Amino acid sequence: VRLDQSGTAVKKPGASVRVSCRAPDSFTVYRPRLSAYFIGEFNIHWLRQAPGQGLEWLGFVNIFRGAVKYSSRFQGRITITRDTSSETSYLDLGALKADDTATYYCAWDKNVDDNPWRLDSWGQGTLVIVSSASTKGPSVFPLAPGTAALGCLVKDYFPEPVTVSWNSGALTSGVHTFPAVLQSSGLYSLSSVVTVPSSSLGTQTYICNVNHKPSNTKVDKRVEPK
Amino acid sequence: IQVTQSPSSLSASIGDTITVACEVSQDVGWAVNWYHQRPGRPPYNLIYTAHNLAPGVASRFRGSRVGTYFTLTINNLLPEDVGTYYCQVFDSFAPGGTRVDLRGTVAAPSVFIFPPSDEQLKSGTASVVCLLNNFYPREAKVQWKVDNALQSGNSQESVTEQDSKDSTYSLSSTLTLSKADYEKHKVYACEVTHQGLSSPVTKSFNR
Repeated sequence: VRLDQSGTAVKKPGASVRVSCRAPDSFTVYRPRLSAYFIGEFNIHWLRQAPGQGLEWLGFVNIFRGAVKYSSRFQGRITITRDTSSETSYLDLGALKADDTATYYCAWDKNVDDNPWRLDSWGQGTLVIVSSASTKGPSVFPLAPGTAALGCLVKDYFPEPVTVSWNSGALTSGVHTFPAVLQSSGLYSLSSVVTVPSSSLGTQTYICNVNHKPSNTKVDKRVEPK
Repeated sequence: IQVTQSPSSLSASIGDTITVACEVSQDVGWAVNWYHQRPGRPPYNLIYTAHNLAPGVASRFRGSRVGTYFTLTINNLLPEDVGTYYCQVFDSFAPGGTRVDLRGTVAAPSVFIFPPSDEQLKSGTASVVCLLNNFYPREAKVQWKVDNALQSGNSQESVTEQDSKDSTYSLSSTLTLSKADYEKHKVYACEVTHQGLSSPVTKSFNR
């Protein structure tokens, strides 16, 4: 089944988030005796994955009457509901912690007794970011240079993501843009590098194009040998 | 119910047969499900109830049960099989999954070191960056030294996904120092250990 989720949420610790999941045309089942489609008995599950980690189950709602089961790790700050007219489930997670930062997934369960907890379809995920930090654009520093390496250090921004291209996208061979790391400051940092012929360093211009959409920050940083 | 998977990671050549195991702390009948997650994608269901292939999953995947010991076997491994495999019992997932990548040619990293920029230094903080380029396997060790003193706790590192054409990885490590500390020392070095190196490689500069 097709599952559509709401967009990225950025929250302060202690705040609440509502993540939405819609399953268009999947809540009902044709029932010959009624000669019509009627609400089924499916489960919609909510799970999450923190950066670099495995999967964690949070809870489910049964769509027939809204019965729920929740992980005891979240009891007291989690509610899962469903709206049968819009074929949507809501995950409400309250009192948010920094370690609630994760991609949240809804997943579909046909609720067949012979196949327990089969999560047969998954949403694309919703990024939920929980931090004390405020939106901040990066500072972009050069990593200055047979083969030479050069790059850009994209430091101290919030939240994710940053994108980087080289020479407005004309330079792609040899480019590596690394995953960001979350620094102890609560701000992110990443590096992008490219390997080029050493003989080109004085003649070809190299510009890293850094884009940080959350702060409307665009930087085109010329990287010259020191 | 505790669920454990092994190995945590494995490398395989195209065409190989590989096996991932999922051990459950008590009898749960056949109620183990398997999921595959490609890099940057959502998980999807691979096998359900120990041995049933999910719709559209290739027959070279096989799930089996021996008591509390469950296996996922992948025959004729293909590049599309790269990613992480997760097993599930009811509400329990294992910690960590099993990361599968392709076995490339063993290749030592090309190493580069970058001093902090003077523009950064005006801010009171210094970042030193060490690049390990185009190496295989993914396991690598970076040790920072400052005037020959082994650094600990003040670096972070990040690794690319496996390259689609040459199966290599790259790694970037950042050493973070105060400006005051940076200017008290002369020799900044990153020492790299890797299977493709007979002895560690050190790249350095003098401030």
